[PDB]
Amino acid sequence: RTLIVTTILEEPYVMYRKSDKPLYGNDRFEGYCLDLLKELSNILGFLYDVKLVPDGKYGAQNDKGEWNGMVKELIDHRADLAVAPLTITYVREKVIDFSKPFMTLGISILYRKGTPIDSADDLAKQTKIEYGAVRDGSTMTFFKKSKISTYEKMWAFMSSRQQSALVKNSDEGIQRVLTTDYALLMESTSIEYVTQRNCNLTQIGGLIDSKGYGVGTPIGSPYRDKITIAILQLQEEGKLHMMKEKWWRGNGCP
Amino acid sequence: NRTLIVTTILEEPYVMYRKSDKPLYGNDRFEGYCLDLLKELSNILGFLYDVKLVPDGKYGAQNDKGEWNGMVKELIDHRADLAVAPLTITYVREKVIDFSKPFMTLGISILYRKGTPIDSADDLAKQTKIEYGAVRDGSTMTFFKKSKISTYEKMWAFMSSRQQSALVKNSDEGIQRVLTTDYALLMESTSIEYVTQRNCNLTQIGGLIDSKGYGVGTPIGSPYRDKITIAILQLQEEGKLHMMKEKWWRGNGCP
Ligand SMILES: O=C(O)C1=NO[C@H]2CN[C@H](C(=O)O)[C@@H]12
Ligand SMILES: O=C(O)C1=NO[C@H]2CN[C@H](C(=O)O)[C@@H]12
Ligand SMILES: [Cl-]
Ligand SMILES: [Cl-]
Repeated sequence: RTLIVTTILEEPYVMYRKSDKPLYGNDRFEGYCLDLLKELSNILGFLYDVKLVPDGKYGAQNDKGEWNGMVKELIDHRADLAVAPLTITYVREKVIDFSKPFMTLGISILYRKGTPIDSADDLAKQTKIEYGAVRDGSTMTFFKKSKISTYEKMWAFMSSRQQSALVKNSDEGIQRVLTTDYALLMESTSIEYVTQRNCNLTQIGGLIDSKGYGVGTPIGSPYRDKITIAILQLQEEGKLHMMKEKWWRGNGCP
Repeated sequence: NRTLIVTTILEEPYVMYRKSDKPLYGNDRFEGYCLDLLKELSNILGFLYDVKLVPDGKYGAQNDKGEWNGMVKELIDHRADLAVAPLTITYVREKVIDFSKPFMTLGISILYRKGTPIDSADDLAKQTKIEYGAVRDGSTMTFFKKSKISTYEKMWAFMSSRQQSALVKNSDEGIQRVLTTDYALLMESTSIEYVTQRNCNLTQIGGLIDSKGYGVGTPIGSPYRDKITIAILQLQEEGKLHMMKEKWWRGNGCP
């Protein structure tokens, strides 16, 4: 009756609490996803045990078709729920059962302020400004699988040179934008979090696609629909809005 | 191979009667965003469909006894397999039918005339000279009726006062009311985009006061819900949904 909740460390969704003493259990973590899990447990009346995904990954396929990360943790029934910024994608939805999105978003561009670049097209036209994304993320997979002309050109550019334009994680990409002439294709929510923490950065263009974060469950989970209903209840009460406002308030950049 | 029954409703630009020099029959009678959507979804899933207009012409709401009407009831009673329409995903509805994931995200916002000091819903709750309201018994109204936020509670009181004189029957009547008088219509953002592209004196005020989506409705336990979700995600990543919305929403330009 105690659910196992797989998750992953990512600001401001799930983070280690800064503590002067050792912490244990769910008390180790804080962030948007912990508040969310608290509200969901309050609505549905279940106990949860938060476990970090061992390989520290969200979930992707290799050439052989095998999965990793939280997705694999759900497929193998080693976790009941996955409460994380887990992007709802076509390939993932076929192997796990997502709840309806608790947060909508889209891919956009993270770049430094004061440049003539205003769209993804302006990036696809030139090569002086390097651009890319995190390796093996849904953002990257969009460009890898996209058949749109512009995004095909951008994908070609990212792949050339042994994938030198891709970064391993979000932090590395942000530092590459702040140090060099680089633009990071990133999900809009993370961009909102960053541009309010470091005022040298801004979002370029709008959203190139629309998607959402959903709570992951294994196929056939009786909790998928109940969690969908709980998320809708929390959205109509305005509680999700309060949680995002709580965790996205930072330095306040002009 | 059975032909699925698709309940729907007449609403611009989702489902509309074609203009024709001759009588039309079957699915050939209708056109709009939702028909294109059905065409692509069948193209992916390979099912035949038969479009039926919901008899009572309503989306779906509860009465005093808790009984449903509209497309929602049509799905509950299994007189239809799918409901392809701008059917807002709500808490109360999700408990009686199985929604697919949203094929279009949106939120409640304000439709008003341009060049006014009003910039938010708060500016409306502060005053009473500018009357404001919503469509009767729609999800937008129910938001304010059930909301526990101070501002939206005040707004709901305003809408309800005077035997609900601030509420409109349908979207068209409300739009005409904004175009003729000093009235602001609380409306879903997608429809507002549809209006502001065709009436250049009008605009959206503020942002979205909440977040929701339109989903394809199916009865609880429907084996088609998950496959339709997957098809919708496939269509979003290919940019098909974006192209369809662009097709039916851009109506020339406002200079
Ligand atoms: O791809 C991106 O932009 C991502 N950044 O962090 C993760 C949040 N959701 C995405 C996923 O599930 O793959 C990952
Ligand atoms: O509430 C609104 O703004 C609405 N306008 O038309 C309908 C579209 N979805 C809502 C519903 O499902 O009730 C209705
Ligand atoms: Cl769903
Ligand atoms: Cl409702």
